Amino acid sequence: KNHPMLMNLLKD
Amino acid sequence: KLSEEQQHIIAILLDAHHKTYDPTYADFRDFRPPVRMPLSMLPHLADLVSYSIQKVIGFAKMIPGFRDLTSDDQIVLLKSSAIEVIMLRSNQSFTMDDMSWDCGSQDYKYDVTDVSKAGHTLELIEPLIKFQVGLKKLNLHEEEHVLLMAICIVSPDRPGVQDAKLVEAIQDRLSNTLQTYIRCRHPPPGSHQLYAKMIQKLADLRSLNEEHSKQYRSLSFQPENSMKLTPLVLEVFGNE
Ligand SMILES: C=C1[C@H](O)CC(=C/C=C2\CCC[C@]3(C)/C(=C(/C)CCCC(C)(C)O)CC[C@@H]23)C[C@H]1O
Repeated sequence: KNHPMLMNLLKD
Repeated sequence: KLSEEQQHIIAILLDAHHKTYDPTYADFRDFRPPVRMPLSMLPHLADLVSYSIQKVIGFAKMIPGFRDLTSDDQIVLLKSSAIEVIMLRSNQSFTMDDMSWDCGSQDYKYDVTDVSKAGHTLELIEPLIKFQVGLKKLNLHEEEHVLLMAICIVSPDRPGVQDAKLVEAIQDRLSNTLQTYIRCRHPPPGSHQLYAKMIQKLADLRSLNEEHSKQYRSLSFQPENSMKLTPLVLEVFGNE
């Protein structure tokens, strides 16, 4: 899907 | 009694909510200004929603067990639940005094007409207001409020969920915490069928999510409207 922003915000 | 693990879960969710929900709404000054005088309220409300998504993510990452999920499943749950959690968390600013979301100043008080000026119709807004009133009327403890948001997010039946068994396992731990909390800490009469009423609110949210998705799809299809959205909103809700 590619969700780079959501992915970024989910990061630890 | 609440077990020590259940007390732990509640403490963590309360803290997570306090860290992600500023009841002074100080950051709203950073948003594109509201205009009331088309779709004049779309820039402001798109920025409110974008900001709210960021906050919902910050809360979700703190839900005990959420970290044990794959990032794929974390993504599916957040994408599907974002609008519902924004609807839930908004109950804190909602007031039945005049059926509006009152975030501290006239500029930041949103009524039915403001929402329709972001591209939405009564087909969504009428049930949305009825949801807000019904939710207010439950007079939830903050403890119950934060558990309900957490249960909302960790829902195993969201489309695209891979490890449903693990999502269900995490949700059961929260659900059981909430039922025990009600039994031990919410006195009668307010506690009457309170868990079943809370779960019905989750059902109402699914219908609101569906109708929002439909109206957003139609809104965002117009390139002049999608120009007014943010990159995060487009990523989470859709980019035509
Ligand atoms: C910080 C807060 C404050 O409690 C203020 C908030 C109010 C929430 C509102 C009032 C404004 C309209 C809101 C955001 C709403 C909508 C479905 C409008 C969505 C607009 C769009 C994203 C373009 O579809 C559903 C929930 C509605 C959001 C919340 O996260």
